[PDB]
Amino acid sequence: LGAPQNPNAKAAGSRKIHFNWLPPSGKPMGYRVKYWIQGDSESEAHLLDSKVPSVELTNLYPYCDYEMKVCAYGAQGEGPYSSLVSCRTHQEVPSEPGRLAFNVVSSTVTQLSWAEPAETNGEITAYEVCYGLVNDDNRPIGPMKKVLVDNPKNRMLLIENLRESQPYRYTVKARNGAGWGPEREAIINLATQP
Amino acid sequence: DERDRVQKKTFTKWVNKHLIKAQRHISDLYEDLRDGHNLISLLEVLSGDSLPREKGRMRFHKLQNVQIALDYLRHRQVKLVNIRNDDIADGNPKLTLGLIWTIILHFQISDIQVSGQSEDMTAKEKLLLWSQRMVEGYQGLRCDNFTSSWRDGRLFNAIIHRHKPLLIDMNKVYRQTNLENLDQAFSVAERDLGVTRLLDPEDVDVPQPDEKSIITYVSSLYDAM
Repeated sequence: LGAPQNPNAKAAGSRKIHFNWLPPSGKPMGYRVKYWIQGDSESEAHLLDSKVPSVELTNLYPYCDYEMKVCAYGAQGEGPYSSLVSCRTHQEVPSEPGRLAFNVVSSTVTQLSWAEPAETNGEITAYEVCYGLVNDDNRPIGPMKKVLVDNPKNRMLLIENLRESQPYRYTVKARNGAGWGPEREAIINLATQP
Repeated sequence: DERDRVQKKTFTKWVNKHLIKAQRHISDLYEDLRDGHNLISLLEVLSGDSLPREKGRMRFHKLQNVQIALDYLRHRQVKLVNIRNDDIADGNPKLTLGLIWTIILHFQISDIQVSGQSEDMTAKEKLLLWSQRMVEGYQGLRCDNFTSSWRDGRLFNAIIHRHKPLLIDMNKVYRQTNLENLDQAFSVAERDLGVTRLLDPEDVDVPQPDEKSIITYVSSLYDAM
């Protein structure tokens, strides 16, 4: 019942990683792989029955640390578990930002406020706000006015000098190392608003 | 924005004060609350009651964690408008600030009681009446709003001196700067009245000081009297 030395594991996609290791010597009919999130229990891990010295893990959380280990069972049974490997999955496009909440100041001035994306998938580096004129059918009138937020820390944005009683479209997107993400959009007319 | 930061500061120092019994402390209001564990501690202390806590780390866990805090407020008849579990657990600052204000309004501005009440007035008006009534006999002093009235800090030194004249020399606060009035009042209120320095003078000596931050400090000034 030899132990499988020299394993190396890397990422293969944004939601899957690849575990390989050099075979031992003895009587392994099939393999078993223990794998869990770095910071989680040892016994509470996911186990995946393999017959070949290689696996492709799935439903892994992007930008999350993983630990794993593989044993070998056969004509005698399970042997020793290999050296513990540690792999972190790739980043991914963040989700839509939080609810678009306004704070009405004047008929031409507002205070835009959103929450950080539901699932970050990495570290959000920046956001983007775009606003502009619109009709009743969500069909913009003219170009959007995209304003790159400076740092991801601030979710507050002030907006002044606007047409009164005119509906506006606002959009917010999230950028993380993997790139941009789906947007959150709100149509708001400061007249109807409190 | 920079306009908002002063209120963010004041709420943070307020929450921290009541926290320390629960030996945790906030460094940033918009992040350290998202998990709800700090929120529940604030309610566990401000009422004495014992509230439950999930211990998971999934979004569902913090979402279910914070809903417990909101429900103890809902069950206590407190009116929460436009605030969702989806709102706080990700830290939408305005709605986080909004919640913390609600808590301050419920727990520290409800049992306001002054002579000559009309039992219709809001909590604010009562404290605004209480403010006016204390500074009643002082000269050249009116307290008409929780904004531009307190800029000089003269109102602060009166509310103190009315209580305890052994600590304020009123003639001096009339002549010296708005800062000197603010700082001396704040130090006096801490060393001798046991109130916490929720406001820094620099934040107050501006044209339109944050009303909400003012109301919070005068509320902290009423507990001690």
